[PDB]
Amino acid sequence: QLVESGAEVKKPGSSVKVSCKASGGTFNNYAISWVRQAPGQGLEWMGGIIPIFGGANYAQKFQGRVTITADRSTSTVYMELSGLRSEDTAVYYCARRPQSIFDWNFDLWGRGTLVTVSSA
Amino acid sequence: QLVESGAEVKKPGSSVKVSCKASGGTFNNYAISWVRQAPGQGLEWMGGIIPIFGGANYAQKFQGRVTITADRSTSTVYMELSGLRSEDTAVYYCARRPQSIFDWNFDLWGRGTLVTVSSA
Amino acid sequence: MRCIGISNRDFVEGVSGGSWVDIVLEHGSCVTTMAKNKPTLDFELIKTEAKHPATLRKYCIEAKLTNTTTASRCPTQGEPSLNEEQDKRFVCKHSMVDRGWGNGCGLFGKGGIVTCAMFTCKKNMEGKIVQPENLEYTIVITPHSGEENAVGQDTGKHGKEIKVTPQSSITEAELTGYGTVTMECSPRTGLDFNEMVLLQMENKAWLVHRQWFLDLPLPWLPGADTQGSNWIQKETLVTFKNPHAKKQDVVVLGSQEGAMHTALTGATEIQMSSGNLLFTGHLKCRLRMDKLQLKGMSYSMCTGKFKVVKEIAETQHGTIVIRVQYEGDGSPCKIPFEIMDLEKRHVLGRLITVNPIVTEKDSPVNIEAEPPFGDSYIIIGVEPGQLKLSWFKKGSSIGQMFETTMRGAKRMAILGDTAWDFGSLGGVFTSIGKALHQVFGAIYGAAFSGVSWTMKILIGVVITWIGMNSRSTSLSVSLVLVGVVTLYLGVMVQA
Amino acid sequence: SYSMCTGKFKVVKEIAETQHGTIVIRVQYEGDGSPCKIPFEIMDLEKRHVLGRLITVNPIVTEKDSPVNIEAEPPFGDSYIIIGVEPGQLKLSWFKKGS
Amino acid sequence: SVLTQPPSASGTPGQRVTISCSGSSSNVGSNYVYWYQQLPGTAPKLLIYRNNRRPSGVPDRFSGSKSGTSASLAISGLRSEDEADYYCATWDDSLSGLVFGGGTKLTVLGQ
Amino acid sequence: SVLTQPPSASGTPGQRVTISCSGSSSNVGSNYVYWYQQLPGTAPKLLIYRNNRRPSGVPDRFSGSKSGTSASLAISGLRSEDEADYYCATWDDSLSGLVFGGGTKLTVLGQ
Amino acid sequence: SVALVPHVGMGLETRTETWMSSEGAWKHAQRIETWVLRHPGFTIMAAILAYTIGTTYFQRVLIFILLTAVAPSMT
Ligand SMILES: *[C@@H]1O[C@H](CO)[C@@H](O)[C@H](O)[C@H]1NC(C)=O
Repeated sequence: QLVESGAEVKKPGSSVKVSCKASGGTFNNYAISWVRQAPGQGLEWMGGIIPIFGGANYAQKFQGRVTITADRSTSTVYMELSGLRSEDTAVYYCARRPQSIFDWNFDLWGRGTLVTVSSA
Repeated sequence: QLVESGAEVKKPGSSVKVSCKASGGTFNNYAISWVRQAPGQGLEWMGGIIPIFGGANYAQKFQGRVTITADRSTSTVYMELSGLRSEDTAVYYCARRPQSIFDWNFDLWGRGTLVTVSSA
Repeated sequence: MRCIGISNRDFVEGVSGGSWVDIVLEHGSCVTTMAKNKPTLDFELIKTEAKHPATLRKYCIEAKLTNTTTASRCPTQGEPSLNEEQDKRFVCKHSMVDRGWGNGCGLFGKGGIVTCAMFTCKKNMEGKIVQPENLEYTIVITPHSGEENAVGQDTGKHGKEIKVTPQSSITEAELTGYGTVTMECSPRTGLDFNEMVLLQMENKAWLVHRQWFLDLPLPWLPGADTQGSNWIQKETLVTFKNPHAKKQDVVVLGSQEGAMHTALTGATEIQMSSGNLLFTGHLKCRLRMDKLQLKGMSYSMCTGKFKVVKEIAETQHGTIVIRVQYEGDGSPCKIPFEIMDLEKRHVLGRLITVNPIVTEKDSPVNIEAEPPFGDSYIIIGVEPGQLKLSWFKKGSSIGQMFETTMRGAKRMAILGDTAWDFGSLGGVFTSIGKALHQVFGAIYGAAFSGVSWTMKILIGVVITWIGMNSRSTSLSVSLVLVGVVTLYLGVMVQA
Repeated sequence: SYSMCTGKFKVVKEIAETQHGTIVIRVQYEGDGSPCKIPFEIMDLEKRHVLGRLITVNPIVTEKDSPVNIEAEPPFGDSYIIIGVEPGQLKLSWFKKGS
Repeated sequence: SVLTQPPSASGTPGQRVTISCSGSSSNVGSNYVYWYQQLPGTAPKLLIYRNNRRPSGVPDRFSGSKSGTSASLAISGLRSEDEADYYCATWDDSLSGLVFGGGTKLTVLGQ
Repeated sequence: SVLTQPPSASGTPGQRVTISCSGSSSNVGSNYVYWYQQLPGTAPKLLIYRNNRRPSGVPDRFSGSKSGTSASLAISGLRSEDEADYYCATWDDSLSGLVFGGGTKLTVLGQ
Repeated sequence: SVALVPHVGMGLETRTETWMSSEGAWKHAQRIETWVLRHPGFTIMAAILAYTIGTTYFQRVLIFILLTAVAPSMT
């Protein structure tokens, strides 16, 4: 029930915005967070958003390099990463959770979006 | 004591008005309902009216498509159907029932008007 | 953690002989009920659905004029005749235009003129009505335990939703482990839907007063029309112009949606898009605790280490919530919890989440307590690894008294006479106070209906001044009291 | 010379108020001993007082599925219509607006 | 929803046959149930009115049954006359209209 | 502060294997633990939440084991399809953000 | 206009926030203040008339306030 933006290609030192659509029911009743999977590597947590409240929180890895926002008019959540580089090459995921301080069960997972950072 | 209108053959997209002429006693003492039976299909209730009171009520399927009215001067009841289509083809009946809100015992019927939506 | 952190939360304490207590449930508020030997429960009116509406009237907000026509009569020869003037679908007006040989007439003077135009509706607002027996109040009853609330917001095992309708005066909720709760709510007296209209303009709806809705100066349809072309007062949505008395013209006034939004200032917005359900109003309920027992009282006690996983959090209501995790054996047990002084001689505060237990020992338990004003120590567990967490509550009992008095005054200003039913036991004083409130509120609502808060304040000032400058000492006191109450209501109104 | 119904009644038509201060309610009977008296009372919330009088004196059920519509005059305050006996008893709230 | 009714019915002359019409709490069991016999090329005829009360027209052999949430029409003795489409009509409080059943064509053996 | 998980695990059909995920008190043992399986080229799936609870639709062969400061996951009735990368997700109070384990690529001798 | 008859004093307001409560609470006061600023001449006349129809400084002030409030409201 969660639609994420299609495959994208970028370049070093660039900004990429990753968009995830919502179902409206999970927009004002749940929370959304972003997890990045590097090529052939493990999961990584970047940040999360509660769309109705909208005060995002970020992992220390990406604090200052990412900005997560939710479009309440279109029930969409956006992930923007700036200052890209080779390391930032990975697939990006968005999932929804109960929006409770203690609940982090990502029952619905976005199909993911591939962001490739390369000199050419 | 209840006489209906003659056969009518119509065309798609038109409107058809059916006449049911009741007697004086049935006009001032009983209600009249409109039931249409599609070709090779079961009975369906379109609506009804208390001719003396004249407030018409319709099946939820026919809101904005069926108009039922009474002519107290000629003691007649009319059913008008808008947006005639292929599925609107059926025989139409006017039945006499008491005006209580609990009893729908049709002890009188007309003879049915065949609203043939076709070309002959 | 829902009734905790609503900021509109009331603690009703104790039951009466009979094990029933009276509570008024509001949509934006919460009621947590505590009785001796009874589990604490959280009550919340979370939805009011009105079913099977009937359109009472249809109003025109945006119209358009077409098929404009005019007719003229030479002076002294009577009135012009327009065939369109026989069709009520056409708005028309008569006037006078000076005529003469130049204008193509005969004699000179003021010749009658009638202009007509086809009035058509582009946008309308529909007012709907519902019978009080078609209202359905959804009330969520969650036992005030530390159990993890649910897998997610969608489906929660902890909360128990009961639907209250006028058809049945008694509703029962099976709270697994606590017995059953009996809600006997009065849906006929929360909102009087015989005096209220459900007005939806364009993907927005309001709960409005019926007479106000019928007094609107707009074109309207009866609501039984089904034709949608015969509007009653089309002149309110058009303007006829004869500036120099030589030509008559008609124009349409423009969309009245912004004007209707302004006119709807004091109404409460509701949802009518899907289901016709609203989230304003109260519900007086009699809560019967006859068959509510505590949960897990056959468990012995926890002999093991408790660790605080979330620091003690002070709630908006003078209560603290502690999240603790169990590390010992005998997984299902009763958490040893107490609030004592430094020397642990006395118990200083009471537990809100009565009879706390750890079920799985992996799932933490949110314990809520009400510590005393000042320094208190939350003792958790037995001495082998006993937790002792200090706390300071920033307040005073006199401040709490004043705040409770202000909260009760506000509730009376909002619920009127129904405020005496809140947390009430069938006492004589409460009944007589409610009767006096009903009489006084009837008089006051007769004297102040249809006035704004500024008018209320001015009237209160005038009345209090008259009382101050009153020869009678009893009249002075009575008038000053009435003026003070009027000033309070004017300040606390329009919310 | 009939015994109380001791069965379950169902309200097939909600309480409708007339313009004479009384109310009329339509109840069906799903129980045994069809020709029985209908246990109809109009009490307060605690069922400690009888507040109204049913002006359909001695309502009885001639047939099981045949509906019977009782007319009663409730009090001007809040009142409750109790139809039936302990198993499946119907408690109907009602409010009368006058004085 | 609508009163579910058995599309196919079969019987033999001299045999008692009944038709079952099952409705909801608002279709049947809360309102009277009326049964109609509709022969081909003719208007429906009221068989039993109220809750299974025979109008004077229908012979005593005709009768109907009503239950908590379902109704039935009883035929005392059978003939080829009972070979027709059968409908159970009852006011629905939720549907706010007279809703018939699906229609039961009763087939009488003997051909 | 970082969840530690074995890089890979192996098993045979019908022979369950256990995957361990150890972290500090702040990381695990003080917060719920979530286990995900990530098949190649597909988004991670939620196996268990609240340290032992399987979301509806998850086969009962999966068990959620939690300890004082470490957690373990086991797959009863091992099959060829269970081969995947397994991650343990748990918010850690320190670092104030959700943390993932290194992942475990379970190996099944299907060829 | 329909906007000249707001749904203000109907006695239906709950604890829930109404449609334009906060915005429209002080709109009347703002309108009166701006009108009195733009039309001082009528304010002096109203003060003089109130003082003439006096017999009490309470009556003077009440009449002055009522005149100043009605003048813009009357249109
Ligand atoms: C209004 O004018 C249009 C213009 O063609 C015409 O078609 C229509 O019939 C007119 N309506 C009436 C009621 O005369």
